[PDB]
Amino acid sequence: SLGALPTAEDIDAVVLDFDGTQTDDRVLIDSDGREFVSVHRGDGLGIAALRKSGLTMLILSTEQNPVVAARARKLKIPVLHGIDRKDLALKQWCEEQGIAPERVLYVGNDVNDLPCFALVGWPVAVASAHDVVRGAARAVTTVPGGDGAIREIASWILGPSLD
Amino acid sequence: LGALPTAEDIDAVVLDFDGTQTDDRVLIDSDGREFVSVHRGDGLGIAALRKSGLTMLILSTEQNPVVAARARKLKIPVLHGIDRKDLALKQWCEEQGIAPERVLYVGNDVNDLPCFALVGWPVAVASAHDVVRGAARAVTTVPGGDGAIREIASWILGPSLD
Amino acid sequence: SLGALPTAEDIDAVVLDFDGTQTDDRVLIDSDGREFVSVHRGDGLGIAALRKSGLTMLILSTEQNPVVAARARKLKIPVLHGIDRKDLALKQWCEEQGIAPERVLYVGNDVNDLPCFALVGWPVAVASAHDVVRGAARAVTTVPGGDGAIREIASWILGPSLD
Amino acid sequence: SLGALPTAEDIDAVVLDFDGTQTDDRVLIDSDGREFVSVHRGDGLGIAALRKSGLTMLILSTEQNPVVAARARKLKIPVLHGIDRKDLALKQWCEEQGIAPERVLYVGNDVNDLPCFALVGWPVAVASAHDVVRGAARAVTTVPGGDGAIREIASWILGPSLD
Amino acid sequence: LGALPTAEDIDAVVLDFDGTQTDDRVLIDSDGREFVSVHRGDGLGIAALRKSGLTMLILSTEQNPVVAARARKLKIPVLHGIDRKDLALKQWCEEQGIAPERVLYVGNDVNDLPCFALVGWPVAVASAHDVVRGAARAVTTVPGGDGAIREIASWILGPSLD
Amino acid sequence: SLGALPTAEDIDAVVLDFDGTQTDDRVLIDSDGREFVSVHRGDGLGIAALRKSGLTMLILSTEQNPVVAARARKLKIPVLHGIDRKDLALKQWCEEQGIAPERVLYVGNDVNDLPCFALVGWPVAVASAHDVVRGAARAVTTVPGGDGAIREIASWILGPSLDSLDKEGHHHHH
Amino acid sequence: SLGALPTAEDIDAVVLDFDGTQTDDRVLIDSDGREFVSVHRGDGLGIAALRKSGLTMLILSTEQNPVVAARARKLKIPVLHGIDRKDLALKQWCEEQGIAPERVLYVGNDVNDLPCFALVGWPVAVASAHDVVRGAARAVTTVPGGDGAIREIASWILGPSLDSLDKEGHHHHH
Amino acid sequence: SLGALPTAEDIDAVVLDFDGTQTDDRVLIDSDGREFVSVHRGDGLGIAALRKSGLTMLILSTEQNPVVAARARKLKIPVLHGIDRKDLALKQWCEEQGIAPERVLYVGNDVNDLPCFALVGWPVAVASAHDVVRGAARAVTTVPGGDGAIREIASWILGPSLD
Ligand SMILES: [Ca+2]
Ligand SMILES: [Ca+2]
Ligand SMILES: [Ca+2]
Ligand SMILES: [Ca+2]
Ligand SMILES: [Ca+2]
Ligand SMILES: [Ca+2]
Ligand SMILES: [Ca+2]
Ligand SMILES: [Ca+2]
Ligand SMILES: [Ca+2]
Ligand SMILES: [Ca+2]
Ligand SMILES: [Ca+2]
Ligand SMILES: [Ca+2]
Ligand SMILES: [Cl-]
Ligand SMILES: [Cl-]
Ligand SMILES: [Cl-]
Ligand SMILES: [Cl-]
Ligand SMILES: [Cl-]
Ligand SMILES: [Cl-]
Ligand SMILES: [Cl-]
Ligand SMILES: [Cl-]
Repeated sequence: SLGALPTAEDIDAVVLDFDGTQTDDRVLIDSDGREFVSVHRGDGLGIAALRKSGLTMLILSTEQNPVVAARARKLKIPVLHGIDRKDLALKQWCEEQGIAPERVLYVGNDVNDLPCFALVGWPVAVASAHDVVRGAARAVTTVPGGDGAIREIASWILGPSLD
Repeated sequence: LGALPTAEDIDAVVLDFDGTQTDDRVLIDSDGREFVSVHRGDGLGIAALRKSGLTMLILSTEQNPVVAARARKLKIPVLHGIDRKDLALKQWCEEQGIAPERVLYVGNDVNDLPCFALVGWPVAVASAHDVVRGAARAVTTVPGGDGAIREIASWILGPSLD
Repeated sequence: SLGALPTAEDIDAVVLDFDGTQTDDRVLIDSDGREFVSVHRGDGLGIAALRKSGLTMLILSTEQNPVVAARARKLKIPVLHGIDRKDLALKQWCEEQGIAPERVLYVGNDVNDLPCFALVGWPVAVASAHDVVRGAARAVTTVPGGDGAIREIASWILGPSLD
Repeated sequence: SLGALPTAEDIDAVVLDFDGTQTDDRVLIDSDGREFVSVHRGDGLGIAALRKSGLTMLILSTEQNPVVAARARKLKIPVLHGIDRKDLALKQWCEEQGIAPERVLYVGNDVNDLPCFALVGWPVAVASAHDVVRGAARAVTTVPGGDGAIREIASWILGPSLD
Repeated sequence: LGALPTAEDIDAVVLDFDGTQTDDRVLIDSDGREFVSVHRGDGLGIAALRKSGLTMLILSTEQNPVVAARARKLKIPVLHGIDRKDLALKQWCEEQGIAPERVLYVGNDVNDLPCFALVGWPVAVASAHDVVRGAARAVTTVPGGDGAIREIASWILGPSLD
Repeated sequence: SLGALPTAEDIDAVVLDFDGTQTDDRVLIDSDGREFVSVHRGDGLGIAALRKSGLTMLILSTEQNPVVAARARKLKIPVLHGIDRKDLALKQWCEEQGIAPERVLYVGNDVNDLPCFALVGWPVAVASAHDVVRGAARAVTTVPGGDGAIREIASWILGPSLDSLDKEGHHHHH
Repeated sequence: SLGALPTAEDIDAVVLDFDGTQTDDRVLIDSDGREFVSVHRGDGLGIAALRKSGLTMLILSTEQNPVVAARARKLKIPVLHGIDRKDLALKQWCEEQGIAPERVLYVGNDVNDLPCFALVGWPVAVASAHDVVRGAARAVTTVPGGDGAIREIASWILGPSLDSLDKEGHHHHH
Repeated sequence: SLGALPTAEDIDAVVLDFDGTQTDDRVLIDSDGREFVSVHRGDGLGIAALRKSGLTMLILSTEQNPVVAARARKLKIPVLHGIDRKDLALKQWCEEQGIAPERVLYVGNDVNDLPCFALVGWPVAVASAHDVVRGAARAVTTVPGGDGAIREIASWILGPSLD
């Protein structure tokens, strides 16, 4: 029915934007160009649970800085980053695995996520997403990016105990 | 996909009342008389949208004592005390010669979802029930009662409403 | 399970404080002392869903408050107001309904609710409750009094669909 | 100096919008269409101080609004309401007072104030004003409409002591 | 120095009205009839303080149409429509046999400063004028109209008001 | 007295969870995977005040991340971390210290704290705790984790001056 | 049209202040005096979108702190910083680029931006700007510095999709 | 008069607490014990102006970590830190210079500032100060610690332009 949240039976894969989706879009920088971002332990918990349930996972980012890959390492899920066209990378990634895009949940926050949203069955915007992104999503989290939005999504799929 | 509605996309604006033009609160006295708060910014936006030639309607399930008074002030028709808003909307569209695809409908709660399904441009206020926020084609940044309709008016008519 | 939210299986009755619980604790007054309060349509929906589900309902208020009686009539649930002691009135009411207090959910916000909290199995504080009351509760809403706290509780019992 | 706040030396008149400027833009309504609005005691104090200081005062509102006239009486300042065009009424009012529009401070919040802003030397937006209005102003309050924005402006003119 | 007032420090609690027990807003109708919002938590706190035996008073400069009605509900005396609150307070202290040093006075604005000077325990609400916040001996964390008196009651009587 | 806040007479020990309790549950990470967390100076002052009052202190954590020990070092309080089962570690520690679990205050924020909550007399949830944890607690702070929740608890136990000053406002030695 | 927001037709250049405009005006400092600042990825996307649209870009700053250049490097836009007089540097730069100051958008937050504001056609204050700066501006963002104020400005100029997608929602190449 | 803010003629010295007064009381830490804090550029501006006006300045802290001294170096003002008793250090500091404590402005936020407050003529609390500290101050800033509270204080002493 219209507006229904995704369930475990609806999806085979979870693809996550990084900055602004797993973070609050802020980046700490030094004079050398080193970057730091804040991630949320609740998201860690949610991602670990989704991973353990057998879902195919990906972090997808246009950002070249290795900080995204450092987070991906901690979470033990694949990362594709420094990609010019997010949507083309996503299309190719689905086709390499024979995954139906209709059974992909993709989480984003800004306008460079919109072409990905159009490709997949379950586009999800974090609460802090920009206007047109919030609208284009099939579901919207109540928790903002960097505050545990991915844990909230994990609870939709796996239930409140994250079983 | 990443597009707010524009004046070229729509011929009608249909508005829920409680929780969309209000914050979903009702002030009550000892007799059970009811009062609600509306927003003057919404009034300004509604007047600009009406002046631009858009066909407008307020649609509500409440025997709302006050919605007819508000409609009268805004100089737009009202249909209220209806258990099937979607059928009322469909009937109104037919009577007005307006295609549902060209209707912007603004709501906040689960009883708006059947209306959302019928129209081209379902819009949720920021304070909408979680499922309604997702179901909408666009979502306002300001909540019901705080000028959500005023914000929609600027999407359609520009920041100066001109 | 420690901290578990109540479900339909756990409760036979829902008893509600009024000011601060179904309202933000404010009262509009005129020169003659006439009182007006703000209630929430979402609470109205949640209360109707709980009533429709067959739960025995009650509003309890210490002072004779004609505004509470007006609200109760609208909600189609009984009210006991103008009573010496909320907790004793509640105890008598349970004994008469044949209802185990262990299966009563009572919602409150301030220290005058503590004797009721001690009597029932499922004391619930609204988010805006005072410190000691938040602690004394078995569950605490995320939504404050007058903002839809009762609708939240209704969602615990009946699901986010309210059925 | 670019961006300087107005002082007593700069202005001969203070003209005030009502809804959204002296209020939070909300209107309480009943079934008969009777209207009620909330005004701020701090604004009352600020307005009395400006009036006492000898400044020529006026409230301007497009619609015939009996509530605005009640407020104006309390404040002991005149009101022009039920007028075709705010800006033309203002222009005529200035011409009659003998006051240079360059030395008029006008406070507003929405796009219907822009013609007035264009006419006067000191257009002032309340903090809660809409984007284009905040920009169009010569000064912007930090306090929103209905929260004491007029008292803030009175403090610019007379000091935080209001004298 | 770093001490909130306790029951042993005071014999009286004197309360300003607008902006202290209210958010300083007034609702008006077309006739100029005035309505204000008070707080039930404040009511509970005031009742506990009164029950503990503290001598209490509301003091206001407003011909406030509604302050006498509120005082009547709270079962405490009121003095209002007074241009010199400080002299009213001094007179009341003399009549009550209460030493000003043992009075907790709660206010929010510059017209409270002369009262602040007379008493041992001047308290500003969080939303007080900037100078009044500094002038006070203690400052509440909650603003006027939001339960500032309820918060003071817990300083004097403990979190459970017992 | 239902809902009463803990006082100095009620407790002999204060045991603290770390992430989400002394922090906002976020981690700052750099290009190379180094982790940083934000703690609060108010918490630090509260913890030192509790320690000076003679309460037995402890930070308890599940994870290997050495940042917790670094915080514990600065605070001069012991750590029990990298632990398989948190609650068992706590039960054993209580036994070994000769402290009755009924007189232990434990502060936490997440569902993995619930077994510790069940063990102790005074479970306390930070304002930002998971919904079920706020309910399960005997007391709930108003201030969230990383924002001075432990400083708030310290004021429940020691009063508004953290026992640094007496009534008349003079410096407390001891 | 009084108060109108800038559009693509109004401007040929976008010049940005740094601290307080692309940041929240705070600096993170460590035990050894190293300085860090927080910038915003939304601003980064907005800036790149403006640059791709053919607007001449520039970051202008008074201070020697090299962090600004590091940001400018990542954004692929020139820096003019460590400058004695900001406004003179800007007037000269406009002249040298063949850009009329009336078609320059300058974003700032503090009183030292007022002379630049006077120079240009489209001075813009971030929401968090000093009170006099908010007044002096021709437009004021709703979002504060460091929170995506430049991303907001980018949406004024390019629309809600930042010109990455057309009406019908297809990818814009050019 | 009661509650009056300090002026330039009232004071000869400004002594500043660090954590929570020039910061928001947060500290970023690594596994090695390195600390980072966030300071505000507005405070930098205000402190530079107070320094240039000829006031004797000090940053005073019980914190042993060198981060406080790094900030003091950037601001070019003396620091005394790692001090056991803040109040005793302050008393000694005043006496070494023959400064009257009545003409000292001291800014703080927490209970370890109270004995310093009692020593000086002009104790000032930042807006975010703890309850008893806000009360004990002679003046309270409107801006919280780490948000430009010292700039606000500088404006009291030197005027809005910080001349
Ligand atoms: Ca992103
Ligand atoms: Ca509705
Ligand atoms: Ca949608
Ligand atoms: Ca209540
Ligand atoms: Ca509990
Ligand atoms: Ca207006
Ligand atoms: Ca301007
Ligand atoms: Ca008052
Ligand atoms: Ca004081
Ligand atoms: Ca934790
Ligand atoms: Ca700057
Ligand atoms: Ca400090
Ligand atoms: Cl994690
Ligand atoms: Cl209206
Ligand atoms: Cl209802
Ligand atoms: Cl008034
Ligand atoms: Cl009451
Ligand atoms: Cl610390
Ligand atoms: Cl970026
Ligand atoms: Cl600085």
